[PDB]
Amino acid sequence: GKSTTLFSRHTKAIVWGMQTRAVQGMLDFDYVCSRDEPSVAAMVYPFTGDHKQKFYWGHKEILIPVFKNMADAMRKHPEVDVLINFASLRSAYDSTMETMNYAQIRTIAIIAQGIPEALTRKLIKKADQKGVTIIGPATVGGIKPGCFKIGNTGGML
Amino acid sequence: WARELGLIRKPASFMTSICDERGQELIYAGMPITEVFKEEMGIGGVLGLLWFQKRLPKYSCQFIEMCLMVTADHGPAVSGAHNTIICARAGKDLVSSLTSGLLTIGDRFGGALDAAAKMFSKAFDSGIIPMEFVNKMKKEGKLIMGIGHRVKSINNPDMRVQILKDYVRQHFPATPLLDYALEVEKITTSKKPNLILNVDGLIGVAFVDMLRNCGSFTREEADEYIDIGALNGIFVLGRSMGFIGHYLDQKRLKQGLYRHPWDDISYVLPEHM
Amino acid sequence: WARELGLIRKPASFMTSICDERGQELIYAGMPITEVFKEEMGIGGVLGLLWFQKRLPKYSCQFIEMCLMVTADHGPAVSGAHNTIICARAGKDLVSSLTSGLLTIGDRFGGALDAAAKMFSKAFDSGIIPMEFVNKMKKEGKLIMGIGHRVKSINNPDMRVQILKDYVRQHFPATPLLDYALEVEKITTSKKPNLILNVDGLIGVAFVDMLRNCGSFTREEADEYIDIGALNGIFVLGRSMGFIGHYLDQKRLKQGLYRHPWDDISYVLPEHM
Amino acid sequence: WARELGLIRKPASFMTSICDERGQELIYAGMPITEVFKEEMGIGGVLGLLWFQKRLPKYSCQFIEMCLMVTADHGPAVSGAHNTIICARAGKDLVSSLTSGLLTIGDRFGGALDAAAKMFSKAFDSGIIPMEFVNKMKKEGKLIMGIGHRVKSINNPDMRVQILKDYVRQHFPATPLLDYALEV
Ligand SMILES: CC(C)(COP(=O)(O)OP(=O)(O)OC[C@H]1O[C@@H](n2cnc3c(N)ncnc32)[C@H](O)[C@@H]1OP(=O)(O)O)[C@@H](O)C(=O)NCCC(=O)NCCS
Ligand SMILES: CC(C)(COP(=O)(O)OP(=O)(O)OC[C@H]1O[C@@H](n2cnc3c(N)ncnc32)[C@H](O)[C@@H]1OP(=O)(O)O)[C@@H](O)C(=O)NCCC(=O)NCCS
Ligand SMILES: CC(C)(COP(=O)(O)OP(=O)(O)OC[C@H]1O[C@@H](n2cnc3c(N)ncnc32)[C@H](O)[C@@H]1OP(=O)(O)O)[C@@H](O)C(=O)NCCC(=O)NCCS
Repeated sequence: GKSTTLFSRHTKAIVWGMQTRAVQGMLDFDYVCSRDEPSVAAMVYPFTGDHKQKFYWGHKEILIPVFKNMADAMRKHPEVDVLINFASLRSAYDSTMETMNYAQIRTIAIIAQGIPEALTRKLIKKADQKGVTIIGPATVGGIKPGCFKIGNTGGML
Repeated sequence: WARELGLIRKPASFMTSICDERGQELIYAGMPITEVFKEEMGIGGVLGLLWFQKRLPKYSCQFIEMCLMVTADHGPAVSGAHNTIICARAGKDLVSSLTSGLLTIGDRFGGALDAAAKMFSKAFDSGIIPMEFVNKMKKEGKLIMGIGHRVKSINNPDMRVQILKDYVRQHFPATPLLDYALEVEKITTSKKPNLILNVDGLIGVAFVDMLRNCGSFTREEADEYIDIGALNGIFVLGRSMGFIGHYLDQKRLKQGLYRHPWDDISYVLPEHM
Repeated sequence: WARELGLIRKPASFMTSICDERGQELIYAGMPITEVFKEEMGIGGVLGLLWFQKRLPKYSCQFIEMCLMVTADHGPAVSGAHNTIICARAGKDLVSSLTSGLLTIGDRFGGALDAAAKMFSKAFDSGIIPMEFVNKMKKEGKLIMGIGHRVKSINNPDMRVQILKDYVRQHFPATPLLDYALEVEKITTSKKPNLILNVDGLIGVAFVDMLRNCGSFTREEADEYIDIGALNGIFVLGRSMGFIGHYLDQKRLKQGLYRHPWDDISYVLPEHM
Repeated sequence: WARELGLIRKPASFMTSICDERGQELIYAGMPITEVFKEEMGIGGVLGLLWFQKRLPKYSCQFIEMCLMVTADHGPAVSGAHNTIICARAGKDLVSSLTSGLLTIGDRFGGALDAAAKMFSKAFDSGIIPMEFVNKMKKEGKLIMGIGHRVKSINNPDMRVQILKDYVRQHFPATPLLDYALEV
C-alpha cells in the first residue's frame, strides 16, 4: 500500500529531536526552492516543555513549535505526513513504533546507525502492515530538488 | 553596514512584546503614548497594556488601581516594611532600601493574593460545592488562603474588603469565583466569626474574575497569567508605594542606625561544637 | 501585662508617620481608607498621603499619575529592563527579576529626573539668568542634565514631553522653574536642535514646581523632599510597572536561559599575572 | 532596670545559634575567635562553624575551600556575571552590582549543584542500580542533573573535575555517593 509520490512542495514534516542546524538546513532549502511554507511544522523533544524555537525563512525570523509529546504535535498539525526521526540507536525503535499509531504519517526517516537487526525487522513488519514507507535506518535521508529534503541531506546551502 | 543592506543574518537573542521605543513615538503594546493619554486610561489602563497587552474596559482598569491603593501600605510592623526601614536607617539609597524590603515578599509575606487565587480557582474549576471544599481542605491539614482576619470578624467588617466588594458587584458583568468564595466565607463564619474573606483573598478571587469575565482574555490566557504570577505583581507594585513612603519617612525623621537589642535575641549556641 | 497597666516604660525604637493599621480602619497619614476612596483620589492621591503626608490638590495628584505612565517603560534595551529579562529567563520569580533590574536604577540609568531637578533648582535659587547658567556649566565641563534627545529635536518634538508640558501649563497655578528650564531650552536649541528638555528634565523641573507651588508644602519642606529623593521614587515606581511587564512577557514567551555570546566580549586578560 | 533585677519577663522574638558577640570574645558556634585562629582552620573551617556549627576535620574544611575556588568565576558570559557587569557599568556601587547578578542564581543558573545532590541522593537512598536510575530518568523525560559537558568529553577531561575528584578519593574515608555517580 505504498505511495509513489512521497514528497511534494506541500509536504510537511515533524522532526524528532533537537537538531536545530538540521531543521535550519531544511528551511534554507525550502526558501531557495521557492516553497510557500517550511517543510518542518513541529519538533518533538521529550526532555523539555512545549515552546517555540526561532528559525529563518530566508531573512525573516519565524517560530516553529516544539512539543514534549508526539500526540500534541500530531493533533495540532494534521497536515504532517513525514516524520524525520533523529533519535539515537537505543531510542529510534520506540519512537518509530509510537509514530505508526498515527495514520497521517506516511514516510518515516530513521537517521540512527546501530539499531539491532531484530528490532529493525519489527519496524519493517509494522510498516508493511500500516503501509508506511521507511527510509532508513542508518541514512541521511534523501533529497527531492524543488520539493523537499530530509534533514541534513545535501549538506549546507 | 552589512546588516542594513542585507548580506548577513544574525539571530535576535531577545524577544519583547510590551513596549516599542525605536520609533517616532513610544508605543505601549501596539498603542502610541498620545493615544494612551487621549483615551483617558490611567495607571490601571497602562498596566493592562504593559502586563497583559490588552485594551481593558474602564471598570477593569479602575479595579486595578483600586487594588493598588488597598495594598499600598499596611504599617511598618509587617516583614517587608521592617526591612525597608532598617535599610533606610542604615544610610542606604531609595533603591537599595526598597529592594531589601521588597525581597521579603514571597510565600509567607504578600503571597496570599496569589495563593488564594490559585486555591479558589482550583476548587471552582474542578467543580465541587463550597461545603465539600471546606471539608476537603480540613482533612488535608491546610487552612484556606484568603480566609480569616485577626480582629474584624462579622458586623464589624473589613473596610478594604467592603470597598472593593461593592465595586466588583456593581461594575463586573459576572463574578462566579467571587460568588463561590462568598459561599465558602458563609461556611467558615459558621465556625469562627473571624474567618472572613481577607483583602488578600478578595483581590485574588476578583482579579481572576476580572480576567476570565471581561472579554479581553480567553480561558487558557487568563489561567496563564495567574500561573506566571500577575497577582504577585499586583501586591509588589502596590506595596512598593508604601515602602518608598517608609523610606522617605525615615529620611525625614533622620533616624539613626538600628541595632536589635540583645535581650530580644535568644542565644542557643552549642557548647564547643 | 506590666506595660498595659503602666508600671514599666520601654522606649520605642521605631517611629512612623505614613500609615496606622492598629485600629478599626487602615489610615493613610491621618486619613481613613474609606475617606480615601470616598473623595476619589487615585494612585497619585495616595502617593501624596504615603510619601508626603499631605492632601494634594486634584491637579497635583493627576500630574503624579501622568508621571508614572510616561516613566512606565522605555523598551527592553535600557539597562534595567535588560537585567530583569536576564533574571526572568534564568527561571527566577517576579520579585527577584524585578529587583535585579530595579537595582540598576541609580546615577547613569534613571537618575536624570533627580539630577535635573537638583541642577535647575540650584541655578534658579541662586538667581542667575538662563544665559549665564548655560555658560556656567560649559566652563565647568558638565552637560546640563535633562537637556538633549537622540532623535527628536525641534519641529519633531518628544510626545511624552508635549503631553506633560501641556498639562502643567493649563493646570498648575505658577511654574517658575518650568519657565526657567524652557528658557534654558531656548538657548540650547540655538546650539544643536536636539538639545531640548527631556522627559527626565521635564518631570524634574515640574515636580519641583508641583511641590513649592501647590500650597501644601513650605519651601524648606519642598527642598527636603527633593534632597531625600522623592523623584528617585517617581522613576522607580513608574519603571517597576514596565519591569514586571517585562518579567511577565518572558514567562509567556517561555524564553530559555541566556548566555552572552563570546564574540561580543573582548578578553584582555593578563599574560600570567 | 526592671528586666535586670527580674520583676518582668519578656519573650525573645529571635533565636540564634551561629555567633555570640555579647562577651569578651567573638564566638563562632561555641568556639572563641582566638581558638579559631590558634587551631589553624581556614575559611572552610569557619564555614563549618557558621553554617553547620561543627568542628569539621581538616580534609572536610580544605575540601570546602577547594569548592569555593572552582566555583569562583566562570567568565562574564554567564547570566549572573552579565547582570553584575551591567549594574557596574550603570554607575552603581559594589553592593548593588553584586546583588543584581547574585539574584540571577536560582534554578537555571547555579542550581545544578543543589539539584544534582538531591537527584543522586534520592536514587541512592531508594536503592536502585545505576543502570535502572538512567532508565528511570529517561522514561520520565528528565535529564540527569550534573551530567554532561559542552566540549570536554572523555580523554579530554574537565580539569576542575579532575582536581576535586583526586582530592576526594585520597582524603575522604568513604565516598558511596561519588562511587554511585561515577557508575552513572
Ligand atoms: C541520531 C543522532 C543524530 C542523535 O544521537 P546523539 O546526538 O548521539 O544522542 P542524543 O542527543 O539523542 O542523546 C543521546 C543520549 O544521551 C542522553 N542524554 C543527553 N543529555 C543527557 C543528560 N544530561 N543526562 C542524561 N542523559 C542525557 C539522551 O537522553 C540520549 O539518550 P537515549 O539515547 O537513551 O535516548 C546521532 O546518533 C547521529 O549523529 N547518528 C549518526 C547519523 C547516521 O547514522 N547516519 C549514517 C548515514 S549518513
Ligand atoms: C474549643 C475551643 C477552645 C476551640 O475552638 P475555636 O477557637 O472556636 O476554633 P478552632 O481554633 O478549633 O478553629 C475553628 C475552626 O476554624 C477552622 N479554621 C481556622 N482558621 C481557618 C482558615 N484560615 N481557613 C479555614 N478554616 C479555618 C479550623 O480548622 C476549625 O475547624 P474545625 O472546627 O472544623 O476543625 C473553643 O471552641 C472554645 O472556646 N470553646 C468553649 C470552651 C467551653 O465550652 N467551655 C465551657 C465550660 S467552661
Ligand atoms: C564642528 C562640528 C562637527 C561639531 O559641532 P556640533 O556637533 O554642532 O556641536 P557639539 O557636539 O560641539 O556641541 C554643540 C554644543 O552643544 C553643547 N551640548 C551638547 N550636549 C549638551 C547638553 N546635554 N547640555 C548642554 N549643552 C550641550 C556642547 O557643549 C556644545 O556647546 P558649545 O558649542 O558652546 O561648546 C559641527 O559644527 C559641524 O558639523 N560643522 C560643520 C562642518 C563644516 O563646517 N564643514 C564645512 C566645510 S566641508
